[PDB]
Formats: sequence, structure tokens, C-alpha cells
Amino acid sequence: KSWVEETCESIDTPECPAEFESPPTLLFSLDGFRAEYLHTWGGLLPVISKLKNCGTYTKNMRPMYPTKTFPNHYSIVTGLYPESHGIIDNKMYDPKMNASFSLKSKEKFNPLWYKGQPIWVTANHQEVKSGTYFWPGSDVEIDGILPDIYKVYNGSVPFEERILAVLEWLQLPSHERPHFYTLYLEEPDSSGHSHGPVSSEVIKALQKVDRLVGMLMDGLKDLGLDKCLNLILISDHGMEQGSCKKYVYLNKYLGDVNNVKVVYGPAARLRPTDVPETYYSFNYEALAKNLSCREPNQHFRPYLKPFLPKRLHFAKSDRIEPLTFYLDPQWQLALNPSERKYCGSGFHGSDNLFSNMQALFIGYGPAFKHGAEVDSFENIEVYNLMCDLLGLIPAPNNGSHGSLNHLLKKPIYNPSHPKEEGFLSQCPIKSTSNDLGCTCDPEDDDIYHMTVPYGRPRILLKQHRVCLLQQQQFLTGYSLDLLMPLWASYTFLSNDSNCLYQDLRIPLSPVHKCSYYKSNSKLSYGFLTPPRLNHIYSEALLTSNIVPMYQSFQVIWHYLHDTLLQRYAHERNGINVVSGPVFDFDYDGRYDSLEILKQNSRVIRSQEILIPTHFFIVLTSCKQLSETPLECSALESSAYILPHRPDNIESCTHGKRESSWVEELLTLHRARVTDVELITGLSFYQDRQESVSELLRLKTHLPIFS
Ligand SMILES: *[C@@H]1O[C@H](CO)[C@@H](O[C@@H]2O[C@H](CO)[C@@H](O[C@@H]3O[C@H](CO[C@H]4O[C@H](CO)[C@@H](O)[C@H](O[C@H]5O[C@H](CO)[C@@H](O)[C@H](O)[C@@H]5O)[C@@H]4O)[C@@H](O)[C@H](O[C@H]4O[C@H](CO)[C@@H](O)[C@H](O)[C@@H]4O)[C@@H]3O)[C@H](O)[C@H]2NC(C)=O)[C@H](O)[C@H]1NC(C)=O
Ligand SMILES: Nc1nc2c(ncn2[C@@H]2O[C@H](COP(=O)(O)O)[C@@H](O)[C@H]2O)c(=O)[nH]1
Ligand SMILES: *[C@@H]1O[C@H](CO)[C@@H](O)[C@H](O)[C@H]1NC(C)=O
Ligand SMILES: *[C@@H]1O[C@H](CO)[C@@H](O)[C@H](O)[C@H]1NC(C)=O
Ligand SMILES: [Ca+2]
Ligand SMILES: [Zn+2]
Ligand SMILES: [Zn+2]
Repeated sequence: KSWVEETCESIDTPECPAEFESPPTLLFSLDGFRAEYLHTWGGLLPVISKLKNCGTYTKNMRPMYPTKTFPNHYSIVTGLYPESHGIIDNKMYDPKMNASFSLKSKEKFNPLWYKGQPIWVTANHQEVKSGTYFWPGSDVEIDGILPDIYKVYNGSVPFEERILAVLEWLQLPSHERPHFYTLYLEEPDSSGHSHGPVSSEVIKALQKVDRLVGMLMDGLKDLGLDKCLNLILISDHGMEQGSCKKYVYLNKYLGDVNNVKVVYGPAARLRPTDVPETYYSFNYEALAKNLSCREPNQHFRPYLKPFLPKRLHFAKSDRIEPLTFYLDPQWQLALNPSERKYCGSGFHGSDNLFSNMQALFIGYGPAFKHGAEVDSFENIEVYNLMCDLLGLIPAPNNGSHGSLNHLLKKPIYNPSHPKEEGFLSQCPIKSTSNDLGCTCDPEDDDIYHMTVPYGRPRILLKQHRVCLLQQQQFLTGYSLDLLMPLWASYTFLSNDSNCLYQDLRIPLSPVHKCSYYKSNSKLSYGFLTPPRLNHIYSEALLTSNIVPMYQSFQVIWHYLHDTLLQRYAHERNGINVVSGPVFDFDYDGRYDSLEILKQNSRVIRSQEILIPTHFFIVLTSCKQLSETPLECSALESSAYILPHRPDNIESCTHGKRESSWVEELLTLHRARVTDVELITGLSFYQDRQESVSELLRLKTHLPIFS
């Protein structure tokens, strides 16, 4: 009886043949295996379905941005964001090197492209042999290291021969046998491109790929290793149906110009022709402004590289062009109709939160639970997972180590909460009392737990000076070094102008006075905690609850609290809110040091002001609608990092439909709670009852669009 014909068998303890001390780990990749394939065509894929039912499976695996083969395949084995491991796209360019990159190029085998540290390099440093077959980065030697058994990419090699090749390696002597293995197939990406996600060729391809995995499992069984191997069946990205009618050509707004180069696709980037002479000299800002809101319902959007949604993490690399393009689903962009390969073929590269860009993940073996279905997770988390399976100390990566502990029978690493590095001090009443020049028209522990019911946010900043200011409706963490609130937490239940009051607990700043703010300048002040809380709550008008805010952003911020927040409190039976300013001028995704902070403090209206690049907001509710935010059994988080812009060009306010464009901006800039943590240097939910591993799972979550 073949492996697919046998029923499920619990592999609680690894049953290994002699010469084996611990089960090896194979990473099997199927390029272009969209997550929707297995959801719908499970009955046509008997082998893969058994792996799903007897292993650890996830409905959707979120890939990196852009959704291309090389960046993702390399992000899997490095656990790094594409902006950090160097491989931004299949075709890209580095200005500092004056060299282009391609899969079919001599530049591909250049070690100067590949940053970070892949798993086979990690295994090599810790005396673990590794045998790869066609994995991106396996052909090239990184840090002077090559896998003990490798094969230079040759797409002509038949699939059946690839499986047998790995099977031959598994039989090597105990001293010369690799412990980590890789496998790569071009299907169903190839069939996906040429005929579309919904075709007879993909069904024929899926069945071909399904039987091929079945060949491997029967082969493992004949070697007596079917219950002694850890298999991770993964993919790089999904597949979306492109259309000729749904394609964007830049020439229509610019003309048949030759001063600019466009890397076509759903994640288009633009660089000047005179390169690297004008790579930086070229002002991209003008081109972006000249390209925004040209169509009534534009299916693309010009983005300066730091102005992209932070959830994408697609800015801090030399190879990423300073001008990028975000497109609606099923749409691609190019300069001229001649550059593109074809328009009505299956494509990929769209937003990694899109439904059809989602990838596959099935963990099977003695180390994985049987028939366990877990929530969605990013592919950068897999790197740490493999380190635990190979007993390796992971290189510094972007994955939350331990967040995938729920997948394993016996978890190897037990994570802990980050220690508080902030110098926490106290602010009593010391400075009374300046005149603010404002016109106004006519025990403690019990009130604490109501505002921070999951525990106060911990200050991960080193070594920032932070004060805790307690109020009757909210608790706010105030910064003494920046003289503005870092965060403000309050609980908003289901149903419950030019004036300000000086907070005598904080030192007076010239920007606290209403006299500082004129009605002509676009810069004004906003509240972290809404004043319309619970007559009117007056402590929200405290000086320590205001932050410098553009007037254009006030359009989004007020509607966020006056309309959406109240609606969300009814739908989710109340919400706990933590809000604050974001300062990331070097657009690296992490909080800025005091040094770079002093460099970006502009001066406006005769006063020095550090103005926020973004504003974060984390909404927490109960998973059980019967419970209020003060009595949650399980949490329900959703974070947002809203861009602080002087204008709403991104939104195309033109047409004046305010209730529409705002929510679309909110949904677009949703982010992981971890993302907020990384960018503010704060740690949430530390006093929450769930374990650390559970909390990591919660904080790294993002919803899939459509
Ligand atoms: C995802 O996960 C990855 C993995 O960690 C994260 O990527 C890391 O980001 C951090 C910060 O963003 C990186 O640290 C910085 O490294 C840079 C660059 O290093 C080189 O820079 C110069 C080259 O011109 C050179 O000066 C450096 O030379 C030496 O520097 C010091 C001197 O003492 C020495 O200790 C080093 O060994 C070097 O020999 C070097 O060649 C560097 O510029 C940064 O320095 C800043 O901070 C240091 C203190 O650390 C400070 O002294 C400086 O003033 C300066 O402010 C900093 O070291 C890290 O290298 C990245 N890791 C990799 C491999 O990419 C990424 O952040 C994560 N993403 C997200 C969004 O979380
Ligand atoms: N030259 C080269 N091509 C590769 C390699 N790996 C995959 N490819 C090819 O690149 C394609 C992936 O591109 P994509 O899926 O991003 O559109 C696949 O069709 C595959 O044949 C490699 O390591 N080297
Ligand atoms: C950059 O590359 C192009 C072609 O590779 C070459 O013609 C040009 O001279 C190079 N410029 C520099 C600065 O080396
Ligand atoms: C690629 O692999 C095929 C199948 O093994 C082989 O016949 C062919 O010679 C290889 N091509 C190259 C470029 O060596
Ligand atoms: Ca930063
Ligand atoms: Zn691919
Ligand atoms: Zn492809």
C-alpha cells in the first residue's frame, strides 16, 4: 500500500532507523501555489490533502512584498524582510553598484546582492550538513559558504529526477548525510502564468504536482523514513488573473518619453535613464504629484518610498526605487505596451494582503501536530521554525521567535517579554502657573485598571525618560525628553475648540500655548484621547494630551473618533484604545534614536517642533461579544499606522465623499501590533493572562483583503 492509501498515524515519538539520531528536515517548494487552490481543489489533490489532514495546516500563508519568487524564497530561508536581505525583485537594480539583476544573468551569481544569513549557512556554522536542490541562493556562495551538496539551477531537469536525487542523498553514511534538505518546482507558477489560475492546465498541473509529492512519500516509505522526516510543503506566492483591459500605461500621462525606466508589474518601480548620474538628482516628488488623481477611479497610486504603508516594510534598501506604485487587485503597470511580456496572462506581485497572493503551508512529520489548523502567519516566521527543527541558533531575523510554537508537539524555544529599558520617572506638581492665553466658552488603583486593563505598555526605549500621568478617563505615558505624549490608553464602552488647560505636572513649552497656533498655518494640535468622552470631560483638554497635527490629517483623525470608533464600540461591545505619535524619519520601521530625532526637528512659526511622521492606533476588544474590554477571555486586536501628511493627495478627496475615502485609508494602513511595537519601542499586553507564545501569535496578525 502506497503512503497516500494509508490512513493517518500519530507520530508522537520519532521512529528513526539506525544511523539516524534525529529526524532530518526537508523544505519542499511549489512555486505559484496560490492558497485558493487547496481550498477549492482538495478533492483533486489526494496526496496534498492527506498531508493537510495529518499535519499542521494554515488556510493562508502571508508572503512578502512584492509577491515574486526570488524575494520570497529567500525571505523564507533568511526570515528577513526583502528590504533587508537584498533581493527586492526578480529584476532590479543597485545604483551604488551600477549593475542590474536578473534570474537569467551573470549578475545572479554575485554574492554582493545577497545579504543576511540563509539557513544552510546557519547549519554550516554549527556543524550541520545541508543538501539543496534548486533553491534561490543555493547556486551562489554567500559569506564564502556553499551547501555541502548543491545544484546550479537548471530548469530543464525533469521533476521526477529531482525527487529521486534527494532520495539518493538520504542514504548517505551517517557522517556524510545532510540534515537539512530543499526541493523546488516551477509548477504551478508556469501553468499559472500561461493559462490563468482558473484553467484546465492548472488542474492538470496541480494533479501533476500532487502525484509528484506522492512519489516522494512512497519513496520515503520504502526507505523506512515516512515516520522519521519533517516535511515543510511551502510556496512563494499566489497567482492573479491579469487582463488587457485592466492594465496601466505610464505613457498616457507622460508620453513616449525615454528619460525614465519602468519595472513592469503590479508592484511597479521607476528610476531615471541617466543612471547613476541622476538617480538621486531626479526629483521624484514632482512626477508623483503629476501622476496622482488623474483618473476618476484610478487603479494605481504614486507612492514615494517612505509613503508606502508601513505594513509592507519596503523602503530601507538601495535597490528599491524612490518612486513605487500601489495597484488595485488584478491590475499591472508599465511604461509602454511593448516592454511587458503579456497582459492577459496569470500574474503575481500584488499586495501581500490580497486574497489571491496568499501562499501554501503544510507542516508534516514527527515534530508537527496531526490535523491541526492554525491561523495565518508570515513566511519570515518559518526561518526560526527551521532553526528549532535543526537545533540551530537563529541569525538575527524579523520573525518573532516562538510565535509558531502552537504548530509543534514539543516546542523547543520558550519566549519571554522584552525587559523595560526606559528610565521610568515620576512627575509631581512643580511648575505653577503660566498664562496659556486661551478662550474657553462655558482609589487610584481602581481607576488605573480601567484604562490599562491588559497592563500598561512597557517602554522598550533605551534609555528614554518617560512619565506616567494618571487621569480619570485615561492613562498617558508622557515623554520628558520630547515633551509630548508617547501613548495614551483608555477604555471606550458600548454606550457612554481653542481651549486648553495647563498640566502642572509637565514642564511648559511655547508650543503648549494656544497663542502658538494661528488659523492660517496648516499645522495645529490634535488630541490622543477624544474630548467628547462622557457635559464634557475636561482632562482631555490637558496640555499633555495634545500632539502637533496637520489640519488635513485632522479630517481623518476626527472622523476616526466621531464616526468609526463609536460604530466599532457597538459592533465589538466596546473597545480599548491606545494611541500615539510615530517618528521614523529614516523609514527603517524602527523607533528613531535621540540622535536622528534632533536632526529631523523642523522649526515652524518661530518655535522648534518635532512633527510626527505617523500616528499609531491599536483597537482591542473581546473575542466573545458578551464581554466588555474589562473582562475579555481572549483578545481581538487590530492596529493601524496612519501617515501624517500635510495633504490628502493619497486619498483623492476631490469629489468630496468624506465617509468613503477615510475608511479606505484606514484599511490600507492596517498593521501588525508587532509593527507598531517595532516603530514606537513599546510592548503591549504584557500583563495579559495568555502565554508569551500566544501573545506573539496575536500581535503578528493581519486580515486578508477580499
Ligand atoms: C529585520 O531584522 C534585521 C536583522 O537585525 C534588521 O536589520 C538590522 O538593522 C539594524 C539597524 O537598522 C542594523 O544595524 C546597523 O548597521 C548599520 C550598517 O552597518 C555598517 O554601517 C557603516 C557602513 O558605512 C559602518 O559605519 C559600520 O561599521 C561598523 O560600525 C560599528 C562601529 O562600532 C561596528 O560595531 C560594526 O561592527 C561595524 O563594523 C557597518 O559596516 C549601521 O550604520 C548602524 O549603526 C547605527 O547604530 C550603531 C549602534 O549599533 C551606532 O553606533 C551608530 O551611530 C548608528 O546609529 C547599525 O549598526 C543591522 O546591521 C541590520 N541587520 C542586517 C543584517 O540587516 C532590521 O532592522 C529588521 N527590520 C525591522 C523593520 O525591524
Ligand atoms: N535563473 C534562475 N531562474 C530561476 C531560478 N529559480 C526559479 N527560476 C525561474 O524563475 C521563475 C520565477 O519567477 P516568478 O515566479 O517570480 O514570475 C520560474 O518560472 C523559474 O523557472 C533560479 O534559481 N535561477
Ligand atoms: C554604469 O553602467 C553602464 C552600463 O553597465 C556603463 O555604460 C556606465 O559607464 C557605468 N557608469 C559608471 C559610473 O561606471
Ligand atoms: C539541464 O538539465 C537537463 C536534464 O538533466 C540536461 O539534459 C541538460 O544538459 C542541462 N542543461 C545544461 C545547461 O547543462
Ligand atoms: Ca527609525
Ligand atoms: Zn514564483
Ligand atoms: Zn511566477
